[PDB]
Amino acid sequence: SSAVDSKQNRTSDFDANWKFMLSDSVQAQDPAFDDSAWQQVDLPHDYSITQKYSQSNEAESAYLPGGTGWYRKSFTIDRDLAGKRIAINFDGVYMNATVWFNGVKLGTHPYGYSPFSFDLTGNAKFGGENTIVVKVENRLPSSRWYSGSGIYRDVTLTVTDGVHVGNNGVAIKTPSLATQNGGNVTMNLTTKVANDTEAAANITLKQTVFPKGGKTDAAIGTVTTASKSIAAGASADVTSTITAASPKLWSIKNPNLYTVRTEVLNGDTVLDTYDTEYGFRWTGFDATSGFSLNGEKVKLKGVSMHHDQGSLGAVANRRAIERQVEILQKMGVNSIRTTHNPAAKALIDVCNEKGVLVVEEVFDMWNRSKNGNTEDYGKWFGQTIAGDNAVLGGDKDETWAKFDLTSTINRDRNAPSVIMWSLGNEMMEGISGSVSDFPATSAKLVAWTKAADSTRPMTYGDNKIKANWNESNTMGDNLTANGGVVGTNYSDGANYDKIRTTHPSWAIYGSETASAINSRGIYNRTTGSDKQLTSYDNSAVGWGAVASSAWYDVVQRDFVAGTYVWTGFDYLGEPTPWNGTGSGAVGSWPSPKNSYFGIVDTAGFPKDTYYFYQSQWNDDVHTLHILPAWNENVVAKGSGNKVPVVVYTDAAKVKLYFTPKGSTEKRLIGEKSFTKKTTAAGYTYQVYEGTDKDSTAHKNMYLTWNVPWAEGTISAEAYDENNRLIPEGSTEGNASVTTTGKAAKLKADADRKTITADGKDLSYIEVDVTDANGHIVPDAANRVTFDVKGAGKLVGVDNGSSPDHDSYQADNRKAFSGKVLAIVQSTKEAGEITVTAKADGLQSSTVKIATTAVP
Amino acid sequence: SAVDSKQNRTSDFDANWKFMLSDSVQAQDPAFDDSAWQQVDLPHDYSITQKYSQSNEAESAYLPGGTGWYRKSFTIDRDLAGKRIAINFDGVYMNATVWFNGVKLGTHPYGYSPFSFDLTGNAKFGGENTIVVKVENRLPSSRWYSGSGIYRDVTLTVTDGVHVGNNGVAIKTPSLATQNGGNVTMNLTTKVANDTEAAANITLKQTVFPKGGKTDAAIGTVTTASKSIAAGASADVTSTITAASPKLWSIKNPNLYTVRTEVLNGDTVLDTYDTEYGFRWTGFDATSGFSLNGEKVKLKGVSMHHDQGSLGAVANRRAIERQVEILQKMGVNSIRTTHNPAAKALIDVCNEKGVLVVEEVFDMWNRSKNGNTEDYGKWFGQTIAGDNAVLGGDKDETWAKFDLTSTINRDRNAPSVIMWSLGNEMMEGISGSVSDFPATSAKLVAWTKAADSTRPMTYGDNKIKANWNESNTMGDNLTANGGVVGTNYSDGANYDKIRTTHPSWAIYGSETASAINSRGIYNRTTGGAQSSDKQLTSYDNSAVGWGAVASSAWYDVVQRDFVAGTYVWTGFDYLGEPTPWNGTGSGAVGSWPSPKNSYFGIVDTAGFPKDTYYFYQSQWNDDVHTLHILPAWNENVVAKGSGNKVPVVVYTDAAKVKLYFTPKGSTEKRLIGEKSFTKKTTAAGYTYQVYEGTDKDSTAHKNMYLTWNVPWAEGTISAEAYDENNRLIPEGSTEGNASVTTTGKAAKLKADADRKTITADGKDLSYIEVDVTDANGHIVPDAANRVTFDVKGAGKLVGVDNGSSPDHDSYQADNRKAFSGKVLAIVQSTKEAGEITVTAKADGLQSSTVKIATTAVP
Ligand SMILES: [Mg+2]
Ligand SMILES: [Mg+2]
Ligand SMILES: [Mg+2]
Ligand SMILES: [Mg+2]
Ligand code: NA
Ligand code: NI
Repeated sequence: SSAVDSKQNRTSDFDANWKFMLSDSVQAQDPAFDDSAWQQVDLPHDYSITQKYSQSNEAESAYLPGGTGWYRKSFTIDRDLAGKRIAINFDGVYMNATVWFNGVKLGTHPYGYSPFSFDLTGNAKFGGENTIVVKVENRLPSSRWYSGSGIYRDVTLTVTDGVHVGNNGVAIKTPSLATQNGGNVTMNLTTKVANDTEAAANITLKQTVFPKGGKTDAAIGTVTTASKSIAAGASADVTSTITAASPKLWSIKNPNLYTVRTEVLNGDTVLDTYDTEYGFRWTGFDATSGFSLNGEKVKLKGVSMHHDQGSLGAVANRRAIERQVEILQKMGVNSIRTTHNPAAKALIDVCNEKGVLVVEEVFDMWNRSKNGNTEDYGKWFGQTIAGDNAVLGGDKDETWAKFDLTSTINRDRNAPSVIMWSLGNEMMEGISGSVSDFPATSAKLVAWTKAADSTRPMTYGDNKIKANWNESNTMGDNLTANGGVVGTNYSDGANYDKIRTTHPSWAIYGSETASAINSRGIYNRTTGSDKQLTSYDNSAVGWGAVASSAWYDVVQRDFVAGTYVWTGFDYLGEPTPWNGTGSGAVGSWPSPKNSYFGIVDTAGFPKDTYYFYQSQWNDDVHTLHILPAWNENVVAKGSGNKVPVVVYTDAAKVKLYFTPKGSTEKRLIGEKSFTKKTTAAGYTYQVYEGTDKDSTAHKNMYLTWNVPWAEGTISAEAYDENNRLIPEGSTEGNASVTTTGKAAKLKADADRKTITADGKDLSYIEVDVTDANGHIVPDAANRVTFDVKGAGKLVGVDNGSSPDHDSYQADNRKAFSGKVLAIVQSTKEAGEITVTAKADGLQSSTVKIATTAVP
Repeated sequence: SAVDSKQNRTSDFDANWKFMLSDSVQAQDPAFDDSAWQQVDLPHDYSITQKYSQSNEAESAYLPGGTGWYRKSFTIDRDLAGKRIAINFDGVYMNATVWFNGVKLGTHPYGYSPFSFDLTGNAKFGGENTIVVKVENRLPSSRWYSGSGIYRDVTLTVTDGVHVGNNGVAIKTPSLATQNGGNVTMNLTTKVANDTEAAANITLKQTVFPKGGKTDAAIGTVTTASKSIAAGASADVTSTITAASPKLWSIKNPNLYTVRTEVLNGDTVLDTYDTEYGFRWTGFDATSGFSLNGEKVKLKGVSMHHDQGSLGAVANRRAIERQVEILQKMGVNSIRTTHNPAAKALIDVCNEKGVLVVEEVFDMWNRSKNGNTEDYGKWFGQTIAGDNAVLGGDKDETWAKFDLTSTINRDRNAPSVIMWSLGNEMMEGISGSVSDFPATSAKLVAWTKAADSTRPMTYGDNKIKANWNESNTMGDNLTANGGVVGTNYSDGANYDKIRTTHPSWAIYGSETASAINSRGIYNRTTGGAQSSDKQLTSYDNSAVGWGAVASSAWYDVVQRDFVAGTYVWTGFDYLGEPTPWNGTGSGAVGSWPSPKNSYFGIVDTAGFPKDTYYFYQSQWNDDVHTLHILPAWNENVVAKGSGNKVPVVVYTDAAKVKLYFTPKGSTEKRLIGEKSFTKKTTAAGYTYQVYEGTDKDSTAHKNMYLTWNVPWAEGTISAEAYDENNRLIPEGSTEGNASVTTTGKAAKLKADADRKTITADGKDLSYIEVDVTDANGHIVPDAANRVTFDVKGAGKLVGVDNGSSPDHDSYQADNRKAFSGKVLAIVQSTKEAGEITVTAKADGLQSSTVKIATTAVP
């Protein structure tokens, strides 16, 4: 805003027109402070991503500095809001925020990932100039991965009448849904109503359930409560029951959403209108056969995902986040674990609308700091909250851990995508001292979660289960006794079996799996020189497993509910095997600064293993993908100059061919068929059982041929169980690879060629480097320069390469393995964006993006 | 890429080239590494793919030129061995240098005339050969968009050592007018060369037969007496064919003949050479004008620049042929190739289509124009170097004579070509005295009369109307030599004085009108105010200060038997010269993006006609009827004068028009008005119509059409046409919009391909017009929706266009805004037969899909 007045929506965007300064000496909380030389910024904003890399920082957190940042916004509150209540909401600030309003200190908030709020009412100047100030102190080292710094999530203002529904004030339960499904469904609601006026109110609620977007004419249930007197200055929980007439279920394939609207009446008139989003669905976890959704067995085909958005840094841009989910859905992913901290609300929103199941994790460490990170949340978890700290969002009577956990649950309690609360990750890993206190701390978190929300199972991800620690056994039983689910980090097949034998009562899953480490487009070796790693699936960390192995072990076992592979997307920091937990660079500078863990790189460009997962997980598409790229200077030659050719596919049978350079005739190289296996619960998977099968069982989840090198084309044909061809139009992946010429042309394409002109929406522009005939040159690293004209601007450039230290805010970047990305953002005026990609000696490429005015 | 006998005597050499843009590289060596260079098929324009820049000139569309290198490596078989080889260029713009296998063959300045190089002397038989062309379009070189590079076809000629010379056959029929119907005498002259090491005893067997074309249907043959021609020498062999009753080449029946020359040495045939011909004669009388084959004909002509719109300067045969087809439908029967030799392809189409061509060779002479220090003005008078082995025309004087005779040599037998034009406004936009021009003029005239005697020479002079002494002197020299004087931009009053003070001259409007209009713009009826949307009215009330509106320039010509005809500037819009936002130096005009193609065109660059097209159709095409109404009838596009009355204009050739109105929501039409034309007849017997009612316009020429002032209201304005006997003229025999209706909002695209089956040769095109219409199919008059094209199958997208001048969007993109409801995609076939699928899409609108068949070469 620049001015706040009636009638903005009850909750309105407050992202625009802030001023920013990086200084650990300035004191700028006074409204009369001169900030004329400060940067003007729109939020969300990350001030680590704009600073330089430095060897004096830590590899763990991408060698980037944190620091003390100040944010100021001056805005008018019109006289017409005089008797209204005003609050400011932060979906996240990393970290150690301090908030002032018109010179008065309101309070503080340590945790960089939980949402919080401040009432502004008591200090507001109605009919005047106002100044809100936020001091942020990301004092390093505070993180095991790249955190970023600043107000990296959206900010809103909430304006209401004196009588109003409390912050996150509606809870909905449907405890008999499974039985009532298709008929009248009982909704039990509880609504906190606050009377912040100087007279008693006679309150009735009018609550309505209707399809999202969506008018009240199409409601499927309503209720009006009996009159309840709420005294001046008091609040009350108001229980109500809605009978919902045959609601449509929220499922992965059809994620139906409803709006649940609460109108607060006092006397005869409506004073407040509160909406919350809801979906009808139920889940189950069973010790013997795993997970179910709405009464149907479902395998949790999941990824772990850190919060950052690549070249954008920590900024929680809704489209950036929506794009990640889309790319993951294409892989066959149906679930995300928010490692290791609450997600942005934007992710929750996207998963509600797209039909993705979320395991929302709240904490990494508990009351013991990890990896030498003396300023991490470990230092805060068990501290108390000062009585004059006015911060709002959760329970304030015990510790920060209770506040941040209940604050997170309060925000997302009605979101259908969220299926479990995860309370910790590897709590006893990388810390110092006794772990004798960890069972009691766990039981305490479990009790708080149960009392906050009875509708979902709680969990955690624990890596000492495989080591059989007593503390872990005790903690596991405690989860179970409270209807929770036990997540084991990095167990193999044999350990899954041991847990199941040793603990028959536990419902279990793979809460962190694989940790395969690969670069994109790397073929001149097949096993784990140039600060890159093979793209073949034969490279994992010592405690981890390659992708085929971690899946093979899960797919055979109905009692292992699912897997959350580490990770879906590469993220900034933890550049294992070049990681470092203290100060200083690893290997020669520039050192790898982002992860190798991801199936998809930071730019959103899939690595080869993407198509293995797709062949395993996506039953809505077929897959046929060949590696390696077929250029002499990128392949690996084994015995007899034979190259390992790998095919990932969900087909029943594959024929492999070769075409010589300059020929139009292909000859047959090989032919292989899979075997269908079926588990007791009815899950099916495919394995190769021919007599030339690999000696390692899991590698038979895919196909390998040893092919002599020669210039030309390797191509594949796919057949179903009835020996009918599976045509190219129905199949994803590279069904052929060919020897390319030298780089000659750029080829750009935008993912969405029409976007919203709201100063927020993004268009992602992939640029390929190709030869004269359009084949992507596999090792091309040509420097590409973007020229953006019209109603938008370049906000990022990326190539996903870990050792690339070039600025993400530059207008140019080297391609890596033939690809480079540019990200363009709209303005607040409708128009058109023209983007030209250029490289020396190559043909240029132009895309055209239209931007449309907000309805 | 290899040349094997018996591939045709002349074969298409367009495929498999390599190109790089660089003024630094030196790539004339066969060893030079091509591997990173772009791969291109000719013809090719490398200006059109570059970006617009305010650093360039408005005149030439704000596009750059630069240095382009072309490389082709190929193998010469032993299947040949000992034969003569030559490479032929129809055009390279400009300043070309040629190496072969490393040896510099020579250079050629002019970007518009054809040329050749013998490759025999430096060839590698049985081995590998590398031809290299360097192109240097140093800007500023042109008053309009030229393009750069090898923008016309390239061929190889492979012959025996004893062979007909290049363009080696000249045909004359001096007594055709008398002999017509009977035996017609053909006087031939053939250059025969003996590039062997021994003498040869030669006879010629020449045969004339109908095009396509067996010799069993010949109408004349001759065998010459044995001539001895020595080794290393050539001899002009005259001969005579007696043609038995040849069918004439005329506009309605353009009969074409193949004249085949066999060269015999001893018993056998050593070389066989063909040239296209047509039997026809013309006259220019100072009193009654022009005639073809004894019959008076009025030259209804347009000026046409070389480029093909979104394709740039590329002389694609189908793009060329489509232009002519569109002009023919307008009733045009003659084209002036302004201001430079045409592509041979354009001479081929007119030969076949029955269009009269005036082939102009030069713009400026030996004085450069418009600050264009690198135009042909600096080369015109230069001499040709002794070691410059470039072939085509005479080399003993200047480039002026070389390019002039090279053009005459290529097309001396073309039946379509009626005149040679030797310049255009030679004294305009130059510095210094003009004292020297009457001499330069007389020299060019002498060069032409000596080169080809069968055609009159001419030029286009804009200083006659200003009565310059030098123009009088030059016109007299024209006349003395059997010439015809073309005057640029004379009106009725000035045509008459010319006729009075110079009674011996035969004259015509060499350049006329220069009306300036956008396609589909109606919210103002004049260019009387200064525009603000970078467009101009579609009403014919807009022309440059030296020019005239279309009805006025035609009114003046039709009334005067002594003005043989007109060549309207222009038939089609072209890139560059974007008057009245033109600029002759560097920098942009008005706010950027600045207008970058012309407004002069009757038809826009995409081939969509402007409204005035149907005015000309009503004046010119006697094979169709015309009934056309403007404006479009939406409230936000019309212009309201007094009383909220909109000027409605009807262009028609009918005798009588009834004008109606139908209120929105009704099916009942009411009569608004009714008007009838009067027929007029000149001394020579030409007829035209003018309105002489009591409510006629006070300006006479505006009465060649009909106007009504009509109050605005939602609904449909429609028209009925009647002949002189009061019998209705049905819609099925009439062209134009005979109704206009208030549309709804844009709802759907309607796509259509002009040809639904094209040739799979990698050259042929299908033109896909897309209209933005409402739910009921009416074109929304101001629709500017961005349309995106998905091309799949045996073809590819090569251009997109909307004809809008200030639109700078790349012509190579797969999308473009429509302009005034219309947009077009050009698609090209591949060399494999198949099916092309093209889907047009736009946000919020229904899509439209067409399928194009492509069929193999037989
Ligand atoms: Mg992202
Ligand atoms: Mg599948
Ligand atoms: Mg100039
Ligand atoms: Mg007619
Ligand atoms: Na992998
Ligand atoms: Ni550390």
